[PDB]
Amino acid sequence: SFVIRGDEVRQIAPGQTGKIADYNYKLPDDFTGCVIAWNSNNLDSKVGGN
Amino acid sequence: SALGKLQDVVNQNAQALNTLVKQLSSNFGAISSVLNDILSRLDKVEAEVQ
Repeated sequence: SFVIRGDEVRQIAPGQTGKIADYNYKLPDDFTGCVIAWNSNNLDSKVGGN
Repeated sequence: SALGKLQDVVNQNAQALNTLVKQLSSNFGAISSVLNDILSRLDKVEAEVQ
């Protein structure tokens, strides 16, 4: 589990590339499993920036 | 004229090897017939399908 921005969720899949897949969290090509994601703006945003 | 029996055995084996080598120029529906070229144009999972 982790927090990312809404543009980045497509990098969390087998064989992908880009800043998150490159430098933060990499899935294998032989990945068996499920990727579950949801918007958390109601908790994880704040005025002036979280 | 009579040696055509032995020359035909030489010719048939040469045509069969030239055909086998010429078939490396074919795409078979892939983006390129060149294997390094595919690996440069596409990322891992898309290259694997080609």
